[PDB]
Order: sequence, then C-alpha cells, then structure tokens
Amino acid sequence: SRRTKKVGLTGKYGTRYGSSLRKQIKKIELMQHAKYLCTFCGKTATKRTCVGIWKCKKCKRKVCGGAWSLTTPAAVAAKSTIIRL
Amino acid sequence: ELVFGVAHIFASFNDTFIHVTDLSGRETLVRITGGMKVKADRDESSPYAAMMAAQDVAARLKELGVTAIHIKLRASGGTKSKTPGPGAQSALRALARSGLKIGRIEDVTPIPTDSTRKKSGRRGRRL
Amino acid sequence: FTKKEWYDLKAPKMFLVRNFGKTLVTKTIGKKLATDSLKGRIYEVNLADLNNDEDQAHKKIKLSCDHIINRDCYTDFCGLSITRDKLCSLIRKGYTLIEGHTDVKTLDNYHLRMFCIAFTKKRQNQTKSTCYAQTSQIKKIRKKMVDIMTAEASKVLLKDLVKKFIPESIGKEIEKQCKKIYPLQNVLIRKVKILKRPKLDISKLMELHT
Amino acid sequence: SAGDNINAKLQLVMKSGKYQFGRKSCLKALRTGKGKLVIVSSNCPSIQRSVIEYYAMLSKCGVHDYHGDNNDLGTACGKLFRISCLVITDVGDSDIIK
Amino acid sequence: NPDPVEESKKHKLKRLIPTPNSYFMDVKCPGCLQITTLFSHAQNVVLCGSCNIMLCQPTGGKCKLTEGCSFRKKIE
Amino acid sequence: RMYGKGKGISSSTLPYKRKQPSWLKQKPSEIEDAIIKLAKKGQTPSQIGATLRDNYGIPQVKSVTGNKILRILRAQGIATTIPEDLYFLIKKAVSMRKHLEKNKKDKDCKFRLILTESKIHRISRYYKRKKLLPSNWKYQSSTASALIA
Amino acid sequence: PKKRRNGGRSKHNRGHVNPLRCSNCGRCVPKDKAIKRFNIRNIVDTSAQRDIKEASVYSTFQLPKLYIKQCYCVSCAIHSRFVRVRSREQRRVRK
RNA sequence: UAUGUUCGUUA
RNA sequence: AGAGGUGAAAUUCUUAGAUUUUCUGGAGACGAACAACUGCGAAAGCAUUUGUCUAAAAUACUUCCAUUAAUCAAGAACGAAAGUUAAGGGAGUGAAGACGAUCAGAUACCGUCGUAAUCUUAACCAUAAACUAUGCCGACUAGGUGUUGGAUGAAGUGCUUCCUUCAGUACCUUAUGAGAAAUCAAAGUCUUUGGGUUCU
Repeated sequence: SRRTKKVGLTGKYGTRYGSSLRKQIKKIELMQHAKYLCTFCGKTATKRTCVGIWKCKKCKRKVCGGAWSLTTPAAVAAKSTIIRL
Repeated sequence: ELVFGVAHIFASFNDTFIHVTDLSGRETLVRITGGMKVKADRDESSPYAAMMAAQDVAARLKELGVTAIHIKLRASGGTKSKTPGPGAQSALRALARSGLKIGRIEDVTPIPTDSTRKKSGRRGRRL
Repeated sequence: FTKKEWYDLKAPKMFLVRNFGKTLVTKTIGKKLATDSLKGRIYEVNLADLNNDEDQAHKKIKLSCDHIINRDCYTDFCGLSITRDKLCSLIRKGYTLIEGHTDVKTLDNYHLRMFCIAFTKKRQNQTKSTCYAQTSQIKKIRKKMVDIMTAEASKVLLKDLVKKFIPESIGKEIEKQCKKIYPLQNVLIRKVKILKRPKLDISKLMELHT
Repeated sequence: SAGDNINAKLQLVMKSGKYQFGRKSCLKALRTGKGKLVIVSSNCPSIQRSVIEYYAMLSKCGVHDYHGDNNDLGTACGKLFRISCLVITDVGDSDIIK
Repeated sequence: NPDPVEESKKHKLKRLIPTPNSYFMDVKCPGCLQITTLFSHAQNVVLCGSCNIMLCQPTGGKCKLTEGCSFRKKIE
Repeated sequence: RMYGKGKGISSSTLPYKRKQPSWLKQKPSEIEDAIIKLAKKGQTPSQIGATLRDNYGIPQVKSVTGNKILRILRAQGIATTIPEDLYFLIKKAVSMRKHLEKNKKDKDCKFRLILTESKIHRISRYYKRKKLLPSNWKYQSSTASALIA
Repeated sequence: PKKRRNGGRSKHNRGHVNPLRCSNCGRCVPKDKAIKRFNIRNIVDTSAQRDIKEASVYSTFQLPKLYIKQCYCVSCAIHSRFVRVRSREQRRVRK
C-alpha cells in the first residue's frame, strides 16, 4: 500500500534535518536516481554512475552529463545554438 | 557665402537650452540655456528667458562668423513629455528677429518605441 | 574660439552641390592631430540641401568623414532616414501600416539594414471607412518587400544603391509588385543604416569624389 | 505533414503486405533478394546501418532513412518494442514503391 | 403566406423544404469531346477521360473550372 | 457545439429525391466492389464516400444501393475494429500528447487535450454500449500511441 | 445604477485591454477607456510663422507640423476641459 | 491644477 | 555655469566639467504611432519579424456514424495582480525606509533617493468590482445603421463594387412586451404563472 503520504524517498532521513531541506533534496534525488533515455540505443536505461557520469546499462556507453540529471538546461540550450548554425 | 550651424533647442517646461554646434553636432559653438538669463530660480522656461537666451546666442554667433542656423527642436524626452515647453515659442521667435538666416526646422524629440515605466504610480500624480 | 579654424566639407560625386557646408577643429598641436578629431564625424544633410529641390526635403543623408586633405573634408554615405514630420504625416487612422526590415550585403561588401514602410490605399469606389488588410496579406506584402530589398541591393555596388535611393526606385518597384495583392499608397525606405563597412580605401573614396 | 505520409504508408503495409523486422531477418531477406524496401531508424548503430545499406545496394534494393528512432519506428509499425531495422518482403496495396 | 412561397430559391439552404444548392454536370472540352461526370462544389482534383486536362480547381465553393469547355447541367 | 461556443449550422442537406438519380445509367452491381477496392487500397469510409462522389459521380451510395457504405464494408468484413471518429479522436489525442511531452508549458494544448480525451471517453462509452467495441476497451493514454494500429 | 450602457469604456468581445499612461498625470488607464486627442499643431504661432518664413531661405520653406497624440485619464481630461459633464440625454450623443 | 479643520443632544 | 525638480522651493548633481551636443559598446525592460464601441481565446488573457510545433472556429459539402445529447453534487484542468520558495536577472518604476517640502500637526498627498517586487526558469498560492455585478442548452417575437470571417449571384476597370446568405460582433429606434424604476431585443413570450438543467 501507500507507505508515506508525502515524504517519499526522503523517508530514509527520518525526522532529521529541516523539512525544507528534505524536500529540496527529494526534488533532486528523484531525478538523480531516475533512468534516462539512451539516445544511442533508444532504451530508457542510462543511470548515473558518479557525479557527472551517466552509463547506459545496455550499450555500456557512458556520457558526461549533469550532476543530478543526464542533461542540464544550460548545456542543452548551448548545444542547440551550435546546431542551429 | 553662407556658413551654417545647428541650433539644438531643448524646451522642457523648465529652462530652454539653446545649443548651437557645427553640422556634425560635435564641436559646440555656444550654449546659453535659460537659467543664466533670469535669476529667479524659476521662469527658466519663460518665453522672456528664452528670448534673452536667443538674442545673445545670436550676438555670439555673429561674432563667431556663423550666419545661418538649422533649428532642431526637442521636447524633454521619451518618458516625461512630448510637447515642447513654453520657451520654444520665443526661442525661434527671437532667432528669427535676430537677423541670422534660418534653414530646415525639425522636431527631434526622443519618441520611445518602447514603454519604459514613467514616474509616479498607476494612480498618477495627485497634485 | 580663436585657436579654432574652419574646414570645408565635400560630398560624393553622385550628389549636386558637392559642398554642403563647414566644420571647425581645435588646435592641431600634438598629440591631438586635429584630423583624428575629424575622422568619424557624421553629418545629417538634407537631400533638399544636397540637390536644390524641394521635392526630396523629407530625406536626410548621413555623411561620414573619411579623409582630410589640406583644408577640405570629403566624407561618404553613412545612412539615411526620412524626417519625423513626414513619417508622422504618412500615418492616419483607418489604414494598416506595413513595416519591413532586412539586412543585405552589397557587392562592395557593405552591410546595410534597410527599413521600409507602406500603407494601404482607399481606391475610388470603396465607399467604406477602412482600408485594413488581412494579416495573411500583410505577411505576403512584407515578404515581397523584403525580397525586393535584398534583390536590388545585393546585385549592385554601394554607389549605385545610393544613386537609386534618390529617385526611390525601390519604392516604385515595391508598389508595382504589391499592387497585385493589395493597393499601397506611398511606400518609401524609411531608414537605411550601415551595420559594417569594409576597411577604408582612400583610393575608392577618391574614385567617387575626384 | 512530411513523415506522417510514410507513417500512413507503413501502417497500410503492416495491415496488408508481409514484412520482417530485425537485423538477421533483413540480412537474410535481401541476401536472398526477396527484399523490396528497407527502413532504417535514425538510431541504428553505424556499423549495422552501413552493413545494411551495403547489402541493399549489392542486392539492388531501396533504403529509406526513417525520421524517428527505433522507438518511434516501433510504434509506427504498431508494435510495443524497438525496431531500428525493417524489410518489406512485398508491398501490399501501398504506394510506398514510388 | 408560407405554403405557396415561390422565391425560396434565393433563400438560405434548409428553406421550407431543404434542398442542396449543388448539382452535377457534364463537361465537353472543345477539340476534346470527352464524356465524364463532375460534381458542383467538387472537393478534389479531377481529370478527363479522352485527353487528360485539368478541369476544375477545388475551392470552398463551385470551383474555378477552366477558361473554356461546354459544361451542361445533368438535371432531368 | 459540444465545447466552446458557436452554433455553426454548416452542413450538407440531402435532396428530397430519395431514389437513385434518373440520369445515372450506371448499375449498382459494382459500386460496392468499387468501395471495396478503395477500402483495400486504404481509405476510411468518410472519405470513400467523398472520392466516390467526386471521381465517380455517384452521390448517395444509400440511393444507388439500398445499403450504407460502412454497413456494406462490414458485410465484407473490411471495417476496422475502431470506428472512424473514435480513431480520429485517438489520433488527435496522440499527436497532442506527443507535442505536450516536449512543450510542458503549452497550457492551451493541455486544455484541448483534456477536452478531446473527454470526447474520446464519451464516444467510447457509446460505442461499447453498442456491441461495436469490446467491453474491456479503455483507451489507455500510455498505449494509445501504438493503439492506432 | 449603470450610468452608461457601455460602462464608460469601449470594451466588447474582449476580456483585458492593455493600459496606457495619462499624458498629464501618468495614471494607468485602459487604452479603450482613455480620452485620446491626436494633436496636430503648428510649431509656432502665426506671427512667428510670418517672421520665420521671411527670415528663412528657399523663399518657400514650409514650417513642419507637430504630431503629439496625447492620451488622458478621465480626471485629467475633465479638468483640462477636453470633455464636459453633459446632461443626461446629451450624454448619449457622440458626434 | 499651492494651504484652508470643526459645528454637542433633543424636539 | 549652472542642471534637476516645484504651486514656490529644498533635498540632489555640478570646474574633479554637471545638464546639454555627437559617436561607439553593453544591459535589462517594453513593443507607442497603426490600434478601432476591431480580432482570437473557457476564463484569466493575447499586439515587433521569421520559422517550427499545436489547437480551435466559421463557411462549403448529394462525405461518414446514427441519438452518440443538455445541464451537472463529488472530482478535475486552467485561473490577473500581489504574495511565498530556489536559482538567474536587475535598466526603468518602486510597497518599506531615508530625507526635502506643505501643514496647526502631515507618519499623507508633492519632490530627491531607494529595499523588496516587477522580468526569466522551476515550484507554490487559488484570490479580484475574476463585471455585461446578467449561469448553460433550446424555441419563438422587429425594423434600421454598421462591422469581422466565409459562401452565392450580378456589374465599371484579368482587377474593383453591389445582392443574397451563414456565423460572429456592436449600435440606434420601437414597443396595446417587461420592470419599482433606472432601464432591457432580453432583464420579453409570467396571477393568461410549468421547454430542460445547475448554483445561490
């Protein structure tokens, strides 16, 4: 059944640290532990290995990404301007 | 021979700048405004102050050799007010009576295509 | 001031007077060469005062100092713009005004940004109040006017482009091409501005002054 | 509406004609020459894509570069798995020939 | 008096007795003498039978047709 | 109009003549074969009727043959498992969802997607109230993309 | 009790109209409600016309006009007498 | 387009 | 040698060159004039160009289905401004605040400055005189002036106008219609009281 009303994955922290701190760390651990879409194989199986490294479990190929998500909006826009030319 | 300057006239419901420069705008010949003509901390926008500002700018231009003037009108700015102040009337009036020749007249008041917020709130000035 | 002295101003050979006025400089004493104090000076000169005709009094040309020899300065085209009073006269309620701009490079490797304006015409038997155009028609008109801009500017040098600014060949052509879609009254190049110019060549400046 | 047209053509092909997806089946089909047209997804690994087009030009068969990846091609074919490679053994009542 | 109304043709569609404003016609291109049926307010491009020539461009209404051809109503 | 405003009385009005037009010397022994060929070549009945009307000059299939086009298409087993309008609404919803997964800020697209999904559910309830849809048909928004078939 | 049928503004088929700012006091006023006067005036009075047109060159020089196009709030327009109070019946007359 | 407040309760 | 600014001033800036003139580069916001008793949108709202994506509506249809519909407690999506959270941005304006004035006082109106905010992204909040103070669907009842978008038919010069019609959107007149009246073509067809429905 539903085990926590709202704390989600931050239930591991119990009552320690502020609720705002726990909520902020939840909002990014959610995307840190997510599985992203591997554009090389098309299977959503790329997970973070270390802080900036993302490896696909299928291709075994790894890319440099954000600290907590496979891509970061700044670099996404940056690449897009280059591709426009 | 007819040598020309450009008289930037600035009338802004306060003092009236009469600023005669060369054609390029740089290298100003004489600027008088209206503050130095009346010593009443006011009346700087008065047509009398503008007339006295112009009828000595004419003398200085005559001494400097400049004999014709291109009038270039300006009304405060893009956010304050678009109509030239009271002294604009007597500015060109006295420039015409001065005896120096007059060429093309243009209104170069800065008109903003934008709408940068003007002073006072959304309720305006209450006085 | 006493230490100042006069200089004469010259205009390119495609105009009429070729001598549009006077400028003055300060002392030439080093390190102020009193010629770098002239170079890069822009003069707003009326077309009426350049060609002795009242018809073109609504246009002013920007002429930029480019070379000093002895006491007379030579200058060159550096942009044009219609006068504020004429522009404000062309705008009336009950009509749609279509504005277009483009960036075009000439064979002389001159980069210009040119802005034209146009308005719709009432024609005769309309017996209505408004000459509003549909947005699709406005878009087509703007595309056509921008195409004409780039077409009759990228095939020429700078000199002949300026030369055709005087008789407004661009405006007549835009009228001719847009008559088929929506009748337009007075359309003219509102403003041409120089974005980038090649490195100065006193040779080429002379081969238009002489 | 640039790729929607071929999506519709491909959907009609699945409805009517007979086809085969997968590297091994595509290679077998156009090695035996039975292939008519070959869709390659934009995601196809480069070595596989190049071997496929070399095979197809040897056997004189057309190759179409699908706009989408192997997920989009998989859905476009009506399946719930990735495709990345498709051969049409015969066109049904589809104008995909031209 | 609404029963014997006679100028209901100029009325809007779905008048006293609803009736389509469209019809069908035959086309004879001079020098072609082709026989084929055409729909007023046609919605897609159409071709001839004897010699292929464009006949009418489909618009929001009765099409533009061609500069020539003898087109005759099919009504009986 | 289900959503929004506007009556929009634009429509097609059938003629009073319920019978086959007298000028039509053609015979209904092959009109159904023609529509069958069209459906096999791949065309939905809504546009089959239109191409029949324009390119064949045989309006009102119901008048040429005493049966309607989807009915005879079913009688030949051609008709698809998902009807015309339900399938078109599904396709539109799929396109909207594909646009939305890229543009999360399109509130207007989100609103229209909700509206078209409501229409999908209403129409689906009707069609499975008739036996024209299996009782377990649901329109999963996750699987609709490939559900088009 | 509903002084005016149009509510003192000219908004229909519309939900929101972007405001402009009064030329006199600077108060925010909806554009469809503001009192707008396109003011086309001579640069100077007729006497200064007469004097400039003789002290000028070209012997035909025409004085440029001034296009101001002011917009005022209701209070400023009434105070500056751009609009009168008007009687109840004449309130409906607009031209 | 400077400033200019107030008027005890009842009948 | 003053400039700002005002009802008049002062605070403020200013020989270290203010304001003013001209040019170049950067920055953020905004998108005038056109621009309307005009358009679009469920409402909030939406105005520089171009491209892509997406949706809607009207019109036309001898195209398809055939009652699939109307309104809806619960529930859901969106929901100005302000406000909150986190990064960025930060010109102009500017709740707070600080001065200068005005006044009997003035913590206000006026002026100089100015923090938050205003802008972007990602989340909240769920409220406005969120107003046509007028719920939604349907039918009927009248003339005229307009105007927006289609469609039909007809004619000065392939172009341009008129007629009819549908769908918007206003306005004016009229009521032996209504209303307490203001007023209302819906707020009418209500003691001659009942088309359906929700909310208060």
